[PDB]
Amino acid sequence: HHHHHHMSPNLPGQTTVQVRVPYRVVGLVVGPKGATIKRIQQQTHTYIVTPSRDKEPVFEVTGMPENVDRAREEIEMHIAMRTG
RNA sequence: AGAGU
Ligand code: NI
Repeated sequence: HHHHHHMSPNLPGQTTVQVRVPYRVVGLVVGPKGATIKRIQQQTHTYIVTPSRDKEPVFEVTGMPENVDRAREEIEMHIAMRTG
């Protein structure tokens, strides 16, 4: 069995934080062709991994702690703006 | 309203 990813150690000073969302809004956070979550990464200077379709709906957000926190808030605000 | 070789 093969795949096309691997697990990498963070650079020193960079943390990875698990951002859980409701199951029904994973696709909403990603957006079409990733447009929403690519924008959040670009705006917050973070690296984000979308959960697998068959796993818990937890994004992993990697970067400086202050940037990761901003990305977390961007994800939560995007959800809230669309779901109230 | 699911992007990544
Ligand atoms: Ni392959």
